[PDB]
Amino acid sequence: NTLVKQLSSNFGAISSVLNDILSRLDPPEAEVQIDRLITGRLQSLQTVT
Amino acid sequence: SVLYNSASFSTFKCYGVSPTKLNDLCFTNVYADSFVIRGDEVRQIAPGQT
Repeated sequence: NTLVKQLSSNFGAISSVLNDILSRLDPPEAEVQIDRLITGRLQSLQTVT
Repeated sequence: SVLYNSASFSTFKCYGVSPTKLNDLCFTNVYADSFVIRGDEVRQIAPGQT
């Protein structure tokens, strides 16, 4: 349940919905936001141990 | 280096590479482009920005 609930955090971006960021701003800036979410979710997955 | 002093260019923005280091590496299939544009949009012709 904690792993599922982790899917609703910004991790340091302007929002936590991929479609929102994609449709709200151009790629050459949204790349960093997607990077932040991806790093956060990789940490959430690696915390398997 | 000869393209640095003979003609004082208004703008010189070397993207994806250091301007001074262009002497010591061998590239592939250099392409040159040329046209005429207004003075304001010279900043506009840049990667990424619309």
